Amino acid sequence: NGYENPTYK
Amino acid sequence: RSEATLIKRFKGEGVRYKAKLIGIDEVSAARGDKLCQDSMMKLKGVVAGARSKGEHKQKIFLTISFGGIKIFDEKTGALQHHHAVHEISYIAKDITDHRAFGYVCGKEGNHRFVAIKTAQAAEPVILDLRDLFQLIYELKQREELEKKAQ
Ligand SMILES: O=P(O)(O)O[C@@H]1[C@H](O)[C@H](O)[C@@H](OP(=O)(O)O)[C@H](OP(=O)(O)O)[C@H]1O
Repeated sequence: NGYENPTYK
Repeated sequence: RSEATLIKRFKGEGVRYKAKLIGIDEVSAARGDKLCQDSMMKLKGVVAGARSKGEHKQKIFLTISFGGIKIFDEKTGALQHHHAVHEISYIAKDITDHRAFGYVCGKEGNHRFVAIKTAQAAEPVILDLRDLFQLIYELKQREELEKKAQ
């Protein structure tokens, strides 16, 4: 699966 | 995975990876598997059609570090793309291809999906990215609880 970046923004 | 060893691993130039640039595409969301699964196929297809004209993907090498993701042209060594960690929102591998992955760059309303074909498996790159993101989050919390506990 994919992984989103917790520090995005 | 010791925070200390992991910090040494991404320090400075960080890890290097030989790969080819499949392409860059403008997308609408900052995340989502299907959306980021579709865009990969669209780019590979553009590439596939180009093979008939003797086209070839640009050979590159990329680095994973505290500077985020950087793409350097293999031939001239020139830095062509520098995507800071805070600008990266989603990481996604390619299910039907173990040697390709992508990620979305950009601020709200101006996203881009970058597709890469790695020389070796894309697994180690996705992993490094994962750890680097988590690391930065942790160091950011701790180094905030401290400044706020001043
Ligand atoms: O053997 P053929 O029929 O020439 O086809 C090549 C083969 O599929 C290589 O694996 C591929 O490199 P990657 O695996 O890194 O894509 C290369 O792409 P390129 O021409 O874009 O380098 C193709 O041209």
